[PDB]
Amino acid sequence: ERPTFYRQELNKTIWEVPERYQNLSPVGSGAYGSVCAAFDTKTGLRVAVKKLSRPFQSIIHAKRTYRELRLLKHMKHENVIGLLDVFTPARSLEEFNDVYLVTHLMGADLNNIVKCQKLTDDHVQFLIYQILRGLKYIHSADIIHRDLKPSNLAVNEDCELKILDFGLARHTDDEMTGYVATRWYRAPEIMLNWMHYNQTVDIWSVGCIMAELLTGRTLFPGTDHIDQLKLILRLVGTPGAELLKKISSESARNYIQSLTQMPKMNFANVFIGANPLAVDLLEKMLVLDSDKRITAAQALAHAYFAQYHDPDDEPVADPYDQSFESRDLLIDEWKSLTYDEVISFVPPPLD
Ligand SMILES: Oc1ccccc1Cl
Repeated sequence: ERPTFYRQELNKTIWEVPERYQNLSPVGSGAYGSVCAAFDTKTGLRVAVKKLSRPFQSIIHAKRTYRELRLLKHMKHENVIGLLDVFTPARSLEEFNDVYLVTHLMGADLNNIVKCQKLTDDHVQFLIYQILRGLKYIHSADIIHRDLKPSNLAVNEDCELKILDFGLARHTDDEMTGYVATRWYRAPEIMLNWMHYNQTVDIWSVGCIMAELLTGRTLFPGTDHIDQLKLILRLVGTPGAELLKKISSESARNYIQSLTQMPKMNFANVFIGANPLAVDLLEKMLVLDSDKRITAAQALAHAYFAQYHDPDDEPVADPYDQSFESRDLLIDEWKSLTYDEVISFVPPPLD
C-alpha cells in the first residue's frame, strides 16, 4: 500500500515524493518549509507541496509541527484551506524525519485582486460573505485564525474565496515592526501583548479588509504600533469609562489615559459613496470593545448579505480537541504523535 517515491534535488533541497506528484517546480522558501507546485495525477489537481524545515528540531518546533498538522487535518469547508495529502518517505518511526503537506495550488490572493481590479459592491458583498462563512466554521471549533489579511485569502476567477494559513507560530517581533502589512489588520487589543483576547480579533481583521475592498486602500497603514493605534483611535474614538475598566494591564491603561479624548467619527463621511448597509456593518465590526463586536454568525444575518445568506448552507465544524495545547511532552513524544497523524490520514473523496 505504501507508494513508490522518487528523489530529485531542486535548489539544493532533496524532494522525495510519491510518483503521483509530477512536474515539481520550486515556488518559494522561508515560511520555514520549501514549497513546490506540482501536478497530482491521482486527482487531476495542481497542488502545492510543502516540505517542512526541521520539524522536530526542538520541543517548540515539534509541537508546532503537531499543531499545524492537527489543524490542517480538521478543516473541512469550502472557504477554508484543507489537506489533500500528507506523507513521509520514512518506513518506520525510527527513520521518521521529514514531513510533506499537500494542498490545492492557489493563483491570486485578495491583495492582487484589490490592487489590480475595480470591484463592485456586489463583489464586496460576495467576498466578505465568504470570509464570514469560513470564519463562522473556524470559530465554531474554538479556533482563532489570528492572521487574516489579503495575502492570506485566495480568490479565483469566479471571485470564489478561501482562507489560507493560520497564525500558528507567533510572528517574530521584527516582522511586526514598522510600515508593514503584517500588522495593519491586527486588532488593537493584541497589537501589543497587553490584553487577553477572543475570536473577535478576527472580526476586526475582516472590517479592515472590507474597508480596503470598498476604498481600494489600507484603512490603518501605520508606520509603527503607536502610529497605528493613533490612526485607529482617530476613527473609532478613544475608550470611555465602561471600557477602560475592562482593561487590566496597568501600563496599557496608563498610556491610554495619556491620550487626548477623541469622539468616534462619522463613517459615512470616511467611506464616501459606499452602500449605507456596508457602512452599518463596518460600524459593528470596528468597535474597540471586543465584547460588543459583531460575531461571524451574527454578521452573516446582516441585511448587507441578503442576496447570499442561506442559513441552511453555513455549516459549523466538528468538535476540535485542543487539549494538547496545555500538555508538556519531549521531542520524540510530539514526533511520535505527528507520525500517528501522518499515518492515519485519510484523503477527501473525489465527490
Ligand atoms: O500552506 C500550505 C499548507 C498545506 C500544504 C501546503 C502548503 Cl504550501
